[PDB]
Amino acid sequence: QNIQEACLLLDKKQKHIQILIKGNSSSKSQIRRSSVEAQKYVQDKLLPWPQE
Amino acid sequence: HLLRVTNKKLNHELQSIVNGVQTLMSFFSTPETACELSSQPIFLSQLLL
Amino acid sequence: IQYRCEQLQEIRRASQREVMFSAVDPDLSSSTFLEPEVLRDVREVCKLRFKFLRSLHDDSISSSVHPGKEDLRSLSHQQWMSMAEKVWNTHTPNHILAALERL
Repeated sequence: QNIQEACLLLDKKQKHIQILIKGNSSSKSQIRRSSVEAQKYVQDKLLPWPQE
Repeated sequence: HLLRVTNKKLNHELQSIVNGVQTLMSFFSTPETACELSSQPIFLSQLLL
Repeated sequence: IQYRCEQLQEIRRASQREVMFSAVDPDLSSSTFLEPEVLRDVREVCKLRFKFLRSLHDDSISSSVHPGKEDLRSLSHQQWMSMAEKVWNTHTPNHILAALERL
């Protein structure tokens, strides 16, 4: 039973490792998107004010 | 004569605002050309992660 | 407007300050080299978040959904946010990124 439980325990640790790996890959893409969004805001909304 | 002084003061303040805003905007302009060593990115959006 | 320019100029000046990170020579046990404040602050803030994430991870594996552990989680997130914000206000973004590279 212990082996089965611990086999299941290992399965849980592996299923979690899979989720974390997927989660960290998504965060990397989100950071890249946030950097572009901030740059786009400065170019489209702030830089045009000095001329006005 | 008083209105001429006041007019100079008002022109100065208007120019100060123009200079102030130009200075302020210089902080937001990304130095395209790698070369210029000097302008250290102030913002993390400009940070080269 | 002048007040704002002064604030951004102060941040630029702070960003030009080279933060020296000590070379990880493995062997060399002891030398007590002092850890830069930015690296300390960033490490602490990252540790605090790590503990928080680890706690969520442990709870997911031990099926014992103890129903009382949510209020403590929030407080811990807020604490992290506040601390994180403080870090972003106290140090320059280039220094914070450098600290993250080193970590």
